[PDB]
Order: sequence, then C-alpha cells, then structure tokens
Amino acid sequence: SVGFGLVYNSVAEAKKFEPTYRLVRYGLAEKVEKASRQQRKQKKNRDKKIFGTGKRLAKKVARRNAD
Amino acid sequence: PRAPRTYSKTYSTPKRPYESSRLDAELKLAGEFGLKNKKEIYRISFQLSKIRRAARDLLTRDEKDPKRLFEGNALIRRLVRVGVLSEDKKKLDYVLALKVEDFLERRLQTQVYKLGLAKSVHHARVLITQRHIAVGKQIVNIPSFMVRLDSEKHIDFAPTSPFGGARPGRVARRNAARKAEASGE
Amino acid sequence: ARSQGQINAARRQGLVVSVDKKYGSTNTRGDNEGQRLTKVDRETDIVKPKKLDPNVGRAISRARTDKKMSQKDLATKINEKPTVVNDYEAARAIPNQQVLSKLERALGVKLRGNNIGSPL
Amino acid sequence: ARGPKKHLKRLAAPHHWLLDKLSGCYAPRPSAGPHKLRESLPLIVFLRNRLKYALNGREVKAILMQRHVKVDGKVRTDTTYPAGFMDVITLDATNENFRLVYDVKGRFAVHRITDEEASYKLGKVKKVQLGKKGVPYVVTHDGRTIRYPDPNIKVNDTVKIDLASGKITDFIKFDAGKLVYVTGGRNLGRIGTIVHKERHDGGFDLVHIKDSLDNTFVTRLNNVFVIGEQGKPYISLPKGKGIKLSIAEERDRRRAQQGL
Amino acid sequence: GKGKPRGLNSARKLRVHRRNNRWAENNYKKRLLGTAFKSSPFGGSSHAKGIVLEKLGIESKQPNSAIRKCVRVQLIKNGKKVTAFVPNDGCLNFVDENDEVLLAGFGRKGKAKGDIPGVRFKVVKVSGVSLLALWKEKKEKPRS
RNA sequence: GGAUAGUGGCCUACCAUGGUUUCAACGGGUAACGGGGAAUAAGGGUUCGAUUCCGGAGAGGGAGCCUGAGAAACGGCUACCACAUCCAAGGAAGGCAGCAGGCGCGCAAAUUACCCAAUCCUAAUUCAGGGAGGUAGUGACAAUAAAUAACGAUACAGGGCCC
RNA sequence: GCGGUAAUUCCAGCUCCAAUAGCGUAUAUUAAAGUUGUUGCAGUUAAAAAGCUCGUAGUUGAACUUUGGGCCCGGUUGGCCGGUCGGAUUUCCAACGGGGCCUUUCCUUCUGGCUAACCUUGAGUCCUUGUGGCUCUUGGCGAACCAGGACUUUUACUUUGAAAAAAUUAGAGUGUUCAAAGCAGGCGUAUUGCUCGAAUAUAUUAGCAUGGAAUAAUAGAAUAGGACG
Repeated sequence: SVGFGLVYNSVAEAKKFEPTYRLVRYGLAEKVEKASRQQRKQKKNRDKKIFGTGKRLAKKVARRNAD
Repeated sequence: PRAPRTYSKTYSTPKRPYESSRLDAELKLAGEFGLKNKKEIYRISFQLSKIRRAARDLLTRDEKDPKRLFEGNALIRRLVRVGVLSEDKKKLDYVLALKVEDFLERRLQTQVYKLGLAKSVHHARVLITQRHIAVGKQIVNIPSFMVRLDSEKHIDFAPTSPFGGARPGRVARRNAARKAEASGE
Repeated sequence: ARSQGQINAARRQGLVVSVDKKYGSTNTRGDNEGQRLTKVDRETDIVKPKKLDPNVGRAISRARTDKKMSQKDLATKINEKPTVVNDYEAARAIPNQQVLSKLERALGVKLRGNNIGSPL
Repeated sequence: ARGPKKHLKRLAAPHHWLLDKLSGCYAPRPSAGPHKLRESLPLIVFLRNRLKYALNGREVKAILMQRHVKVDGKVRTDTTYPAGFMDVITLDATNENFRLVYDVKGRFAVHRITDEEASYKLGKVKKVQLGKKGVPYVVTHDGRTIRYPDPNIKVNDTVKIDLASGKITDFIKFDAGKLVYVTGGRNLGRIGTIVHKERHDGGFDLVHIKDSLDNTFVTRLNNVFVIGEQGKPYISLPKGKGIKLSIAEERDRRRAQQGL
Repeated sequence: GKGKPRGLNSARKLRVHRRNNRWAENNYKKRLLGTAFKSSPFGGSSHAKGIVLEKLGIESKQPNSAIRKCVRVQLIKNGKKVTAFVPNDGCLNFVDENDEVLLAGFGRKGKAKGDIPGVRFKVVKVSGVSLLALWKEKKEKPRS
C-alpha cells in the first residue's frame, strides 16, 4: 500500500500547521458541533435582516403584542 | 468547469458486416484463442491499423530526416518491447507486413497457455480472470494484457492464490470442514 | 500441435487436426450423406435400400398408444410430417438416422437392433 | 464586460507553469506585480509543483505568512505574487537561493545558487527617459525604475542591480558579439551570441543569434536579454547551458545516460 | 475544352457556377430554403405525440390486396391531421379514439413503404408505453 | 467650436456633392453568436460547432442614471410597457437565461442533498465567506477495462473402406 | 417481393445466424457519390449546345532581350598523336556547354567612421647558424561592421524565419495492474535522499523580415521637353 506521511518536530508547531480535520482524526481536537449549513445561512439572513441591536425591537414588539 | 476527460473508442467495426470470409477467418481467431467478443479482434486490428497508418505515411518521407529517423526508431522500439516484431526485422517495411494473430500471440491470455500453467487457452482465461496470475508481484485479471518482453519471465502464480501454495480456498475448505464433521465425529 | 491435440482429444471426438470448415450450418442431414451417396453414384449397379424391422415401428405404435397421442400429434411433436411418421409406423418406409434420433429424444425408446424399449 | 477579470481558469494560464488539467477549474491568476502574467509564475505553483514543500494552498499561505520568502529580498505573504524573470527568491530556513531562469525548453525551472550571486539580479532596460527636476531615469523589465544612471547606458542595455541598494553596478552596453539569453517564442531559453544585428525601422527589428554549437537563428528584439561577456556570463546557467539539442540526440543522451 | 473555365484566375466564375448548380441536388435546397422547418408536417423532429381521430382502411397497391389498418391522427404542436400506420398484427385493436400515440418516420425519409399509398408515418407507443411490448404481451396498458 | 478619457460627423454652424456598386452595393432570409474545434476521413472535400477555453452580448421588453478606477451594473435605483404577488381594500415589495425545485412547452433533458476539505477568489484578511467549486444520488448519452463457467471421467448410434 | 390451399418471407414452436451488456428504431449530416466534378462528371440520340450573330463586364492571350568556383563524369569538334591498304584510336590536353559535390554566394555605390591584416621598417633583443619569435607604425589593404545619401518598375509566385494561446489532433517517455486516461514517475544506501522528465510536429489565406529573377503582367527613348558632363 502507498500513503503519504508527515512527521513533525515540536508537536505544538505540528498542531499549529496541522489541518484540524486530521487533528479530529487523531483525537487532538474535538469534532466540532456546528449547525447544518442551511441553518447557518438562514440564521445569517435573520442576522442581516435585524438592524440595530435586536432587543430594542423585541421590547417594542412585545409591548405592542401585549395589547 | 473542470476540463473534459478526453476519451476515444478503441476500435473500428468492419465496413461490410456480413462477409463469409471475414466471418470464418475471425471465427478461427476467436475460437482458437478463446476470445470473448469481436470487440477484442476489432481492437487488435485497430491497433494494427494505427501503426500501419503511421508506417505508410512515415515511410513516404525521405531517408535521413530526423522526423522519419526519430519516430521510426521509436516505433520499432515499441514493437520490439511488446514483442510482435522480431529482433531482426528492424526496418520500416517489415512493420507493415504484420498480421493480426501476431498481436494476439502476445496476449497474457495466450502467454499463460504457451508457458504452460493451464492445459488450455480457455483454462488460462478463467484462471486470469479469477486472479491467480501475478506478473512478478502484481496480479492481473486482464486477459488482453498485451504482454511485454522481460516480464514473460515473471509469469507465474501469486503469493495468494492457492495454486501458489498459501492457504487453500473456498470449496476445498468447505469440503475439509465437511469431511471433518462427517467422518471425524 | 501437441498441446491442442491433447486439448481437442480431451474435448469431444475430433480429429488429428480439427481446423477445416464443415459446411451447411442447418443442413442436419449430413449423417449418412458423404460416404453413402458417393458410393451409390460410383457403383453403377443396383443397391438395396432397406429399413430395419417393423418391431421398431410397432415399438413406436406401442409407445405412442401408451402415451395417449396420435400420429399427427407425434409429427407436430417431432417437427416432421404425418407421412414420414406414419410410414415409420407401418413399415413401408426408408431409414433416416436423424429422424430416428428425434423419435428417440421424444419417446425414450430404444430403436436399436438387439435392445428395444427403454430410455437409456 | 464591465471590468477586470479576477478569475482565470485552467487551460488558460501559460504552459511554462506546467499545471495538470484537473483538480480544479482554476489557475492561480497572478496579481499585479513586477512581471507580466505570461512571463511570470506565482509563488504557489513555484512552491507546490516545482519544489514540493507543500500540498495545499492552506499550506503555501502559512509558508509565505511565516515571512521567510524574500522574493528579491522582501518578504512576501501574497500567494498570487507574480514571480517572474531573473528573480532571486531566497530563504532563511533551508538557506537556499533560487533564481528564476528558464529551461532549454522554455520553462521556469530551479537553479540553486550560493549567497554570492543571490545578491544581484540582472535586467534589460526597455525605455530610458527624462523626468521631474531634470532627473533622467531608466526602466527595467520588472519595472524597477532607477534615477541618475550612467549616461553610457542606452536602451536594450542590461544592468546588474543588487537587491536593496539599487545603485546601478556593472551594466553591459549592447552591440554585436555578446552572450544573450533569448526569452520568447520558440527561441525562448536558448543562449547564443550577437553575430549580426538588424534594424527594420518602423517595425520589429531583429538580431541574428549564433550559439556555440553552430545553430543560427534570428530572433525579434524584445526577446533579447544580455547576460554578458564571451564565455563569461555574470550569473550561473542551468544544465544544457541553453543549447537546445535536437530531439533524436536528446533521446540518445537520455538513453546513454540511462544506466551508468 | 471541357466547358469550365480552367483559368488560374477564374475561381469566382467557378464558385458561382457551382453554388447555382447545387440546387438541383435534392438536399441542398431542401435544407437551405428551410423546408423542414417550413412545410414538412414535423418541425425537424423525428417523433411527434399525436391524438387519434379516425381509423382508416387504406387499401394496398397493385400487386397486392389487403386493407392496411392505418390510423388518422392529429399533431399536438401544429394541428396537422395525418395518416399513420399501426404496425404489426392485431395492434389496431389496441388503439381506441384519442389515444395520444407517438408518431415516427417510416424508413424512407418521408415517402411511403411498399404498398401503403401516401402515408408517411407510424405509431410506436400508445399513451405512454410501446407497441412491441403490447404485441408480445409483456406489458399491460394503464387506463385513463 | 462643443462634447468626450481621447482621435473621429461623435454633434452643431458654415461650405462643397460627394461615397458605394455587376470584382454584387443596398435590401431581404437564417432553424446566425463568432473563433478554438467535432464528425466523416485515399487525396481534393462536405456538413456542424447553444455547450467544459478565448472574445462577444444580455439580465422580462426599452431607454436613463447615482455610486465607483472600472457598470448604461439590474442577486442597484428611477420611468413606461408586458406579467404576476401580499394585504385589515389604506398600501407595499417586484426579476432563476445563478443553485436545486415546480408549471407549461414539447420526440424531447437531475437533489428543494453534504461541505470550504481540495482548486481558486474576496476583503481589515493564515482565520471569515463563496449553490464559485468540490462531494454523493439520479444516469444504457457516450468511452474504456471485461463475469455468465474451467478441467475430466464419460456412452449410444449409424455409414464408408479393409477384410 | 411473399400471402389467393400442400408460404424456405405472415403467426407460433424447433433449429440456426449475427452483434453481444448490449441490440433494434425514427430523423438528420458524413462516406459510399467521378449522383455536384477545381483533382473529377455529362450535353448527337439517355436529362442536357441559347435560333442566330454583334458586344461591355468577367476569364484568357503568338514569338523576342546572355551564363563567374572548382573535384568527378560523360557527350562534339580538334590538333603531337595515322597504326590501316581516305577512313582505324588511345590519352600527357586546353574550351564547347551539360549532370551531381563543397561553396564562388555579394547589396549596386558614395559620405567617411575604423581599418582585421599590412608592401613593410623602427632598430635588434629572447632563443638552434635565423625573414624562428613580440613590445610596437611614419610611407599600405576598408567592408570584419556603422549611418547621412543616392541603387530604385511595381507586383502576382516560390524558399527560409519570428508569430502561429491552453486543451484538441499526430506523436515521444511512462506498466494508470492492461486500458479509456493522466503527467507522471524511477532508483536507493529506504536510518534524516539522488535524479531524469512533462519533447517535437502541425496551423492558411492575411500580414511581417529574407533569398531566388524562370514563369505572368507591367515603365521607358519618336512630334527626343531624354541619359551622359
């Protein structure tokens, strides 16, 4: 069999230069739990829709939805 | 867009499709060397036609110009290394007199039978496609291998492949356990 | 040619060479031809064309009557005509080894001289 | 179409980058820089096709961002940097000094030199002109303009310019019988002499080139580049020494050197 | 002699003469006026989906006699009513009224076959199957 | 002279009747984007090129214009025309010839999938983002490599010719 | 063309044939097609010489104007070569042009820039008796190359060169296990690495430098307003 291999001096510099998916392969980094990409772009759209700080709007819409 | 992977067909179908002579001649070829489909024969005659085309239109060039010299000596080198051309036929005229069975002789399909190993061309076919044939240290399962010069030495079995020792296989194993349970206990 | 000689002898009957085209691809009548017709032409005499015994024909009659068919059913079973089947019963016929082979492969009855009447 | 291309697909870059057809659509599209995108080569294809110090653009970016690659002496972190002709890409880590000079075939190959001669690059001038406050100046083909020249310099003369001083050192006045390095067309990357020189006044004047091994050819004059004195070039030269063997004797040299 | 002007400058005369004698080839004018995309019943297509209107008794030509069991269909895209043959045996009775069949050409570019007179076309499918499959009983028709 | 980035009938005033053409102008067709090329190939050729690259052109039809080095930008605006949406019937926002998806049209042509990891790109920029692009699924368009059994052991028949 | 009573063509079965993980169909372009013809058609009668002349375009058009190298070769006149009873030749041999070979191979010329090398001598030193041998110019040699000129009938033609994006195509290297493909890879001392590569051809008219001066047109000097000076 043939594969391509890397050895490192200074394991700190190794994980500096290392691709983090291989670090997850080696247990050297946590398998990152991020949202599905559809969910991330959708939250991004809500993020760019809500101008301001958001709770400035949430306060007044809660006020108006009260009555 | 990533570029098209260029590809081509590997043969030409014959132009007059029902000629009794072409039928019987290719039938002696196929039923002599165990050829599965006539795609095999037509691929061989296509390779022969391509070299025959370059040989005609290269032979038309004058002597001692480096195009004819270079492509000619390299073409003869390729035919020598495959082995269809004899060691002393090395001239740009003997290359066009090749028949089709001269290219069929250097198929590993045939080379297994010629070197022994099978008691048949057809047994050679089924053995190669069941992968007990390893050229040196590489198994092939291609019957149309178009074998080369030096590796005809290295035609033998595999470090696997129960003919090449090393842990016999399926039906032998089932019959071994079967006789062990039926006659031992 | 030693190796393919052993191969083709290991296959069915063959000859010392086996590369020459036998001809007439659905001429299934070449069992008796190539030696006998070129005898009878060369003879310039009279030859005796004879079928063997009507015991073969009555074996056909017994086997057909036991298998509950008729002559015409047997003819459309063997892809031949009622006349050739009927003459093969009633013994006014001439032999054809190919047709006798179809009668045996449809009936399973020995039509062969000494032994008569079992699927071999 | 409304403005400048920033993409450039593979099957459109020059062929002296020798990029495979696949594993992308795209080809690493030089930024603006000193050298033209037909005659330059980006650092990314330099490092990962020609030196094999990385496998990924991630990797090449980190490599340049560690501030070691001093392309003409200055640290470059730009992946899309057009490294081009007579370039002195040096390091500190492997302590190596590469000069971008061609092949016999026309390909920017590797040419590993010492620290000496890693301290000067050459350059053909392509216009010499007068500017502000009466100050003359001279151009090169990386676009290095230099004020206060030797007035002995004319156009089509070459200059040895160091790395950091500027400060025009030994130039070469152009005339007949000089070693030049033809860098275009099919005569790209062959070396010869200035056996004859011709002016077709108005369009595309030419120069006869005779190499060492008696092969005359005749090039245009934006492809000429003086590398110096007769048998005395100011820098080092690759294998082949810019001679362009015929293909049959090329095969013969390959086959003879193949094995002992 | 020979007619043509063999002159080393006579090529425009040569080429005009060729271009204007090309139309007597049946196929150069037939593409280049644009006659498939004008007045053949199809628009350069090979098959067209049609609607069945009528079942026709076209009786064969002189050295034959038979009633040929053709069908009279209308195109979808263009409105043309046109005869079409219903091929092999018993497959007339597989077609009823308005069965949206599929029309093909017939084997000679757009002339007839043998002894049906005047017909150009044929049916290959009825409402989305076939006729080979229906004739060999290897497919059963959906019911609309 | 103005306009323009700049030449220029590009436009304006003035002043001359010129310019093209049977060596095919002008006008009509086209199922006309062009070129790289593809097919078929003795040679000479003939047909095709919407399409993996360059150049063009367009963002429903048509013009105008801010911003900006660069757009007559439409994943920008304004006007009209054509088409259709949501309302509490007061009004408001529109652009798939981007990616999947749907309808119609048809002889007629895919997942409302996973992801910056590759190759590239963008920026304040190693990092963020990229339906560019990559990755699987559908997929007999095509193109290649080529399983459907090998080795035996077996028997019955005729019918020539020597006897 | 089969099918109108014993269908080698329909519908089935049996058997076979071919292409085979493919086979058929429709339609369209290509070859077949010397049935579009320039190579390369045909016109008495098969389709097809205008009723006949004139004639502008187009297409075409009689003849004529001299040649710097030699080595080898053969061919004709020829002379010292005439032997043979006016013919009978060899070759030490010119050239008469002719076929290959390396080159004479050049651009025709001033305006001088500048001279490579001198006709040498400016005398003798180093060293074998010294035209052996340089450091050198005062009487010579410009083309080895430069730019202000004048050579200037313009082309059509052909040779050569630079351009003739990448893929494609032809093809060189390479065991992608064969291969369609790709641009790779290959060897160790595999333990701290060596190295070849990724060619070449082709592309056209249109240009743009370059040689060739046959072919094919085109200008002269007649009512000498001519060149020479």
